[PDB]
Amino acid sequence: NLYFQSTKASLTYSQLSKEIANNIDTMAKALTTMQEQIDSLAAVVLQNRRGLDMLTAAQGGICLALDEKCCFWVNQSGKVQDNIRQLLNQASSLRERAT
Amino acid sequence: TYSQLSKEIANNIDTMAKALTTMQEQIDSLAAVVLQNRRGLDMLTAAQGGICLALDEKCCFWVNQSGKVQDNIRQLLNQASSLRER
Amino acid sequence: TYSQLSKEIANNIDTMAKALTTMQEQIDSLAAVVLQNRRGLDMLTAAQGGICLALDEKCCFWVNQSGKVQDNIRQLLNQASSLRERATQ
Ligand SMILES: [Cl-]
Repeated sequence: NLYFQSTKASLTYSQLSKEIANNIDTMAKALTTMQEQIDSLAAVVLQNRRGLDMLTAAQGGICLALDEKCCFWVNQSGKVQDNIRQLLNQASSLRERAT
Repeated sequence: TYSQLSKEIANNIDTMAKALTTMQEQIDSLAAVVLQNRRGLDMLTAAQGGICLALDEKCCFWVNQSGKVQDNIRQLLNQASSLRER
Repeated sequence: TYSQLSKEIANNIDTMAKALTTMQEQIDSLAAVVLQNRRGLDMLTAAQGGICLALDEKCCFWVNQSGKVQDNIRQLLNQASSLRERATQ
């Protein structure tokens, strides 16, 4: 009698962890696609920057022409890619245990 | 324990789906400014045939993927709804 | 088990919040470069009243939502925290 209640509970947690694993996978897809868009947008931005620096070359670039502290992009694609790989590993580990 | 944990997961998926929504909204919003900036530079170097020819560089284009992200959000909201119904 | 699952869920929440924090940092970093690029173009077309008037186009402005994202990140870190507290009891 105690066996059946513990196995019915074990089955619910096995099924619940399979759902969590599918939610994690969906979240990893979303972050991958968003990082791809950030990487894509950044290359356009940096080319726009080089373009503005060329047009103001005699003034020493756009930041000196604007008389401002220069803004630089901080690429962090590697760390986001690591966060995604960790989520993908956490999901496969849960899907493994539940089976 | 259970159903409480199931509701807590769905609450977490919801705040996740919302975070991704406002993140995609910012990408879309920034991209429009960048594309208008590009048209601005292509206009200023119209004689040379645009900014990429004036720079003597392979041109960069943004690959918009909002639809794929919006679909992931939809799927996340369907996943949270399932855990609440059961 | 209940406690081992909520401890796994909370670790996953921490990874998501970490991913969103890094993603928002990059958006904020990139946006400062694009708004300086816009100020650069408005300076170059100052006689025409800016790049939007020079292009004769509806002007695009960036809608900054970092605060709203940072609010959701804090909400996630509280959910991971509560799941860890409830895992013991
Ligand atoms: Cl730009």
